[PDB]
Amino acid sequence: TIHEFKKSAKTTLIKIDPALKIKTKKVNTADQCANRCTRNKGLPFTCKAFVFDKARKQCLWFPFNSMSSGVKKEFGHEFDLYENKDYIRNCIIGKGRSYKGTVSITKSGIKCQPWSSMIPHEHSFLPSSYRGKDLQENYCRNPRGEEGGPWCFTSNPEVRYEVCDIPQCSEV
Amino acid sequence: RNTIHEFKKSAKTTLIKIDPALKIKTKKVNTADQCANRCTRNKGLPFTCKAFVFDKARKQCLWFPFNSMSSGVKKEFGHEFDLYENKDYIRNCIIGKGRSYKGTVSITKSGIKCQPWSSMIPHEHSFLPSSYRGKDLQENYCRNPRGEEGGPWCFTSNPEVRYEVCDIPQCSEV
Repeated sequence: TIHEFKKSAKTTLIKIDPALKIKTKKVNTADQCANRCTRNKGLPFTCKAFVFDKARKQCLWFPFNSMSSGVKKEFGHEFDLYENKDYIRNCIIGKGRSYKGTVSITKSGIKCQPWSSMIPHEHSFLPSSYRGKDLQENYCRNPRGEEGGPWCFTSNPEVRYEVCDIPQCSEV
Repeated sequence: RNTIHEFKKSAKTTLIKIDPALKIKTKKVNTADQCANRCTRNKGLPFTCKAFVFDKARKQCLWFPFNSMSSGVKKEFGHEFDLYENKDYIRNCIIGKGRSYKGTVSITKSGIKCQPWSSMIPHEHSFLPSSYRGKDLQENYCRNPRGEEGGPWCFTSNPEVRYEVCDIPQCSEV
C-alpha cells in the first residue's frame, strides 16, 4: 500500500488554517497509516497525505498535501511525509518547472540516475543548489524550466540526459 | 511486489494503433501480474510504459507507450483482453468542470466511498453507463457526466447521502 505514496523523509506538514481537519492515532508502523489512508475507512475527509511520527508512533492523516494552500512543510527528524500520488499533479504546465510527480523514466524508457549520484554522469544539479525544486530520488525534473519539460540524468552511460514523457495538462 | 492493483483496469479491451509509427512490445507470459511488474519497473522496454494489455487466451503481455486517450490509438473489444492503464499517465486533476475527468478517485469530499454507477444500491438512479457513453461511468469513480458546475461527484455508499461532490483539484487555477 505504501508505494502509491510519494515519501519525503524528515518532513511534516503544519496547518496554518485551523478549519482544515486532521485525524491522528497512535499506531505501530507507517504501513498501517498508509493502509488506513488508501482505504479511507474511518476518516471524515478524503485522505490526500499522512505523516508517520516515528518517535511517538502516531499517524497524522490529512485532507491536504504539501501543494495545498494553508499548509507548510517543516523539517522534523522523527517524521516522514507520505503524499497520495492521486493528488500530486501528474501532468505538466508550461515547461514543467513545478512538476513534483514521481516519474523516473526517460522518453526512450531508461531509468533516471538519482540527482545525488555522480555516476555514470557527474553534474552540478544537486539538492542544495536548487532548494525548493525537489531534486529528490531519481525523479524527472525541470529545475531551470528548459524547453522539453522534465528530464533527468540517465542511468545509461551512453546517454547523459534525456527528457521524460510527462504529458502536458493540455494534451487530452 | 504484485503491482497490478495500481493500474486502472478496463475489461474486455485492448488498444489498436491507427498510426503505424507507434511502438509496442509483446511477450508470452503466464499471468497478468507479470505484465504489471514489467510495466511498473519499465524493465527492458525501449519506451515509457503507459499501459499494458493481458491476452488471457494467447497468454501475452502487450506494453504500450500510449493509453486509451492518446491520439492515433483506439479501443477494440475482445473477450480475451484486459487493459491496464498506468495511473501516472491518466490526468489526475480536473480541467474546468471535469467533464473529461478519467482518474480513479472514488471517495466523496466528506470521505464516503462512492456507490458503483452500475448498482442501484443504496441509491436508485438512471446514470447508467450505456446512457452516458464516453463519460466513463465505470466502477465507482467520481464523474461529472452532465458537466454541472460542482465538479465530479458520485452516488454515495451511505444510504443517508444520495450523492456528494468529490474533492479533486483543478489542474491550474492561479
